[PDB]
Amino acid sequence: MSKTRVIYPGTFDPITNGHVDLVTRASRMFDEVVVAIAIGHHKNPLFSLEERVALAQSSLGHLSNVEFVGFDGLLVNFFKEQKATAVLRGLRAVSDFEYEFQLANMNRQLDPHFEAVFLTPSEQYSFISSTLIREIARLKGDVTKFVPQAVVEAFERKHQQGW
Amino acid sequence: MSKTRVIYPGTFDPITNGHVDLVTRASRMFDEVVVAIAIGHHKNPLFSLEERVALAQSSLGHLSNVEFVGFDGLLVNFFKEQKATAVLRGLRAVSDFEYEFQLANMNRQLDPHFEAVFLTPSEQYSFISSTLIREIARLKGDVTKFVPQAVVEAFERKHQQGW
Amino acid sequence: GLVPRGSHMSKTRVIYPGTFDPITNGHVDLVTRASRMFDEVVVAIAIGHHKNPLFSLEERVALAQSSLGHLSNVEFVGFDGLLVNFFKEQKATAVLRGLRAVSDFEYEFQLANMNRQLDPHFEAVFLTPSEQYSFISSTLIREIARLKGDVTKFVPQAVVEAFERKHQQGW
Amino acid sequence: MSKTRVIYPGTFDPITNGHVDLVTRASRMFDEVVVAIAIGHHKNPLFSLEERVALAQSSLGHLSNVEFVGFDGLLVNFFKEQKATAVLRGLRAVSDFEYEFQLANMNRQLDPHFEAVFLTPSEQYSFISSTLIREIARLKGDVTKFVPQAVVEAFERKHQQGW
Amino acid sequence: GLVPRGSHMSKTRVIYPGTFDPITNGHVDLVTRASRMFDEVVVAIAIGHHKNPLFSLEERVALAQSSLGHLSNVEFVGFDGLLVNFFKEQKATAVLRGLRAVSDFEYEFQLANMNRQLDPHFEAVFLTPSEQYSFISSTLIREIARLKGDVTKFVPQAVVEAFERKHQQGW
Amino acid sequence: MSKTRVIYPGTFDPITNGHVDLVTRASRMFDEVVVAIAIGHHKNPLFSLEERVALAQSSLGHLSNVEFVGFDGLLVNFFKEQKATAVLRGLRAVSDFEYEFQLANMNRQLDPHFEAVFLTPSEQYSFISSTLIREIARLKGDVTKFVPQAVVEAFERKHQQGW
Repeated sequence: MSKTRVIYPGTFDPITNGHVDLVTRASRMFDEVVVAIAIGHHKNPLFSLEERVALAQSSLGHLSNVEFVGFDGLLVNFFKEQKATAVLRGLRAVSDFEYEFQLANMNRQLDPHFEAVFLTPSEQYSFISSTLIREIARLKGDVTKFVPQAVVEAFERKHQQGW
Repeated sequence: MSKTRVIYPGTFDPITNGHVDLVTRASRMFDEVVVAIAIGHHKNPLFSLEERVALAQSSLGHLSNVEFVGFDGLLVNFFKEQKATAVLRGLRAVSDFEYEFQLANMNRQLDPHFEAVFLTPSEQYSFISSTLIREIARLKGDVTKFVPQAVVEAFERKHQQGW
Repeated sequence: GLVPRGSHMSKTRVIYPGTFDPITNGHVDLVTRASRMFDEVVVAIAIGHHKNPLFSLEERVALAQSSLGHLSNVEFVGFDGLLVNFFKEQKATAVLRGLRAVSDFEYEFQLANMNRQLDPHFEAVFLTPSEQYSFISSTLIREIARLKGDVTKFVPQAVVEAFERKHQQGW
Repeated sequence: MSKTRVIYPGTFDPITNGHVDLVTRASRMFDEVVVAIAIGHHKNPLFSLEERVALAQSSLGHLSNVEFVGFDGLLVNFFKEQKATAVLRGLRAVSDFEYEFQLANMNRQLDPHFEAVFLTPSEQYSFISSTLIREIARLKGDVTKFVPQAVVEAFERKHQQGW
Repeated sequence: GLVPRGSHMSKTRVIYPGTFDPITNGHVDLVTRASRMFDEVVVAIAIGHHKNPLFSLEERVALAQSSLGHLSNVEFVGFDGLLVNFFKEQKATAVLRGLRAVSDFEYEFQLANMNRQLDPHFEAVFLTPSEQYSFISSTLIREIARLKGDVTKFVPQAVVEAFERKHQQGW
Repeated sequence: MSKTRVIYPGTFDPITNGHVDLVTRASRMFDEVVVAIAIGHHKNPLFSLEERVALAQSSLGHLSNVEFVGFDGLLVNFFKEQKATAVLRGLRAVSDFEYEFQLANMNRQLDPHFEAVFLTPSEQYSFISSTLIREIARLKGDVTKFVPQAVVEAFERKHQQGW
C-alpha cells in the first residue's frame, strides 16, 4: 500500500563488511533503507558520530536507496518519526537472538506498530563484529579483510593519535 | 523488478495462532505472501495436506495478498519457481535459530539469490507450536485459546474418527 | 503467606515427573534435594506413551521406591495423560524439573508457559544438577548397560540388579 | 517443624514488574522470602541502596511473608547467616541459565548446604529487565507498564535532578 | 621423562567415530585436518545398531575409502559396541568429534564426561567445521537427496553416484 | 610426521585447577605445549604478566614438555612465529563455544594454516573460571579447592597489600 522503509540501527563503530553485506541484501528487498547510527550514549565509542557516519556513507553510498542518519533517543520513537515499516537487525549468534527477541517484544509494548525483521550473515562474514574488529586493530592486527578501505585508514589515523 | 513476494513454508500441522500472527505481520510488509504447506513426506503429519491447506485458507483468507500452496519440501526449487524475493521463518527458540541459520547458508550455496528473513513471535504466541498443540489435543486438552476455530473443529473430527 | 503455618493447607506438594527408565543417581540427588525444601514430593512416573520404555511402569515404580523409600515425605505414582491435569488432581503446589542442558531449559521454559495458560495456578520450579551427576541420563545409562558396560557408579544397586535380570531375559 | 526461608538476591536497580511477579510466586511456595538487595559491587547502580530498598518495600510490602535487606559480600556467606533453605533466581535467557548453573555448583563447593532454585518468567514479563527499563526511562520513554508506581515516581525525581 | 620422538610409542592415534550415512564434505574436511595433526586417524563407522541406516556398513566403508583414501595415514573400519571399549582396543590417544552447533557441544561435553567415568584414559578432542561446511550433516543430505534435490555441492562424487543407485532401487 | 606444538593462550589471571587439567591432558597428546599468557593490557589484569607466568610455571613445571611465555595477544601472529600446529582452547559453556567457533573462522581467514582444537573440561572443573575465582577471593572466600597452592599465596599477597 505504501512503499517500505526499513531502519538498520547500530553504533557502527566502525562499519564492517558484515554491515555492508546486510545493508546490500536489505536494499534489494525494501524500497528505502536507513542506516541509523546511534550516538551511543555510554558504551563510549572509539570513532565520533561524524566519523562513523562518514565511514558508513563512503562504504555504502553506491547503493542509491540507502540513507545515513545519526540518532539519539529511543529506537521506538525514531521508528515512529521515520514512519518506518520495520527495524532490521543481523543475528550472528545465540546471544544476539535472545537480546533482539526481548527488544522486539519490549518495543512492540511501547508501540504496537513496531516491527523487527532479522537477517543472518553470509557465511564469510559470520564472525565479524565491530567489537572484535576493534580488539584486533587495537593489538595492531590487520583488519583489511573484514572492513572497507576507509575503515582501515581510520584505524591507522587512530593509532597515530595514540590509540 | 521490485514488488516483493515472500514464501512462508511449514507443515502447518495444524496452523496455530502463532502462524496467523506471523503471516499477518508479514502481509503488512511484503506485496505478496505465499503460505507454502510442505506435504511433509519424511514426517507423517496428523492432518492431510488438503486438510492443512483448508485450515490455512480459512484462518488467513481474509488477507487479500496471501496465497496458499502445497509443495514438496524442496525449498530452494520452490523459491526459484515462485520467483520469490525471500523466505520467511519465525524463530521461537534458540534451536530454531541455529537450524535456520544453517539452512539459510545451505540454500544460499544452492542459489546465490536465495534470501531468508526472520521474525520473532510476540510474547503471547511464543509458547505455541503445532507439535505441542497436537499433543495437548490428543490427550483431550482444550486448545481453543491457541488455534483458530476451524482447527478446534478439525481436532474434534479427528477424535470422532481415529485418534 | 496468610494461611497459618500450622495448617495442612500451608504445606507444599511438588510433582517430579519423568519416565525414570530407569531411575539414576541424578534423579535420586534431585529428589533428595527437593525433599528438604517441600513438605511432599511425588515421584510421578509417566507410563511413557511413545518412546516405549525398557522397564515396565511397575518395575520403574519399584526401582524408585527402593532407591528413595528412605525419604519419608516421598511418594511414587504412575500417571498417564496431561501433566497439567495430573497437577490439578494431585493438588500440587508446583512441578519440579531438573535442567541438565540448554535444550532442557528451552523446552521447559515453553512448557511452563503453555501449562500456565492451561491452568493459571500451574507453577514450575527448576533445579540444576550437581556436577558429579550432570553427565548422567537414563538414556545414556540404558545404552551403556545394553552394551554390558558397568553402570554401577551411576545408579542405585537395585537398578544394577534390574539390568542384570534384563540381560538374563535377553534384554 | 522446619520453615523454609528463601533468599532472592539481585541489584534491583530498579525493581520491575518481573521481580514482583517472581517474588509473588515464590511467596506462595516458601514460608519466608528475603528480597536481598546487593549493594552492587561496581557496575554502580543508578539508584542508591536506600532508594532500591525503599522501592522494593513499597512494591512488595503487601506480601506479609516477604522481608527486605541490603547486603554486600559473598552470597554464600549471606546464605549461611540468614539460615536460608535456598537461593531463588529467575532465568530469563540461556546466558542466565548457564551462569546460574555454574554459580550453583561453585556455591555448593563453598558450602555443601547451598541450594539454588529457579523460576522462569511468565511471558508477559519475559522481556522486562532493569537494564532495559533504565535505558528507556533515561531517554524519557514511558515505563509505567513495566514497573510499579513508586518506580515511575523515582525516575521522575531522577530527571528533576538531571539524572 | 618422555618417550623419544623416534619411538612408535610417541605416535598418536585418533578415532573419528560416526555412522557416516553417507560421508559428506564436512567429514572430509575434518579428517583432512585431523590427518595433519595426528599420526594415525581411524574413520570408525558405527554399524548403527537399529538406527536403520540408508547405506550398508560395507557401502559406507567403501564411500569413506574412496573419499579419503588419498590420505595415507587414514584407516577405515566398521565397529559396533561401546565407543569406550573400541577406544581401548584400538589403543587410541583420543576420539575426535566435530562440533557444528550448540546441541552438538552439549551432547559431546556430556559424552566425554561419561566416557571418562567409564575409562579414565578416555580423551575427546573437538574441531569446528570450516565455514563453508558448517551446515552439512548426513541427515540433512539424506533428506535433500530423498526429495531428489541435488547434493553434489556437499558430498564427494562417489556419494552422488551411490544416491543415484539408491533412487534406481526405489528410494 | 613432524612434531606437534600446540599453543594454549589465555590471560591466566590467575591460573586455576581448570587450566592445569587442560594443560595436563594436552601434554599427553602433543609433543610440545606452550602456555601463552596474553599480557592483556586492556581489561587490565589483577596479576602482573610476570606473576602470572611464574604462577603457571610453578603449577605446571612438573610437565617436562610444557613451556611458559608471555605474548601480546595477537594470536594468529604468535601462531605463525611459534610454528604451531594448533591452538588449544577449553570450552566450558555455550558462550565459549560460540565465541571460539567465530574466532577460529576469523583466524583461519587470516592464515589458512591456522588450526584450533578444543577440549571440554572434566566435570569437577567445569564451574571454575579465573573471573569467578578472583571475585570469590576478593570477598575473602576460600579458593583453596579451585587453584594451586601458589595461587592461594598470591591472593594472600594481594590481601596483605589491601585488596
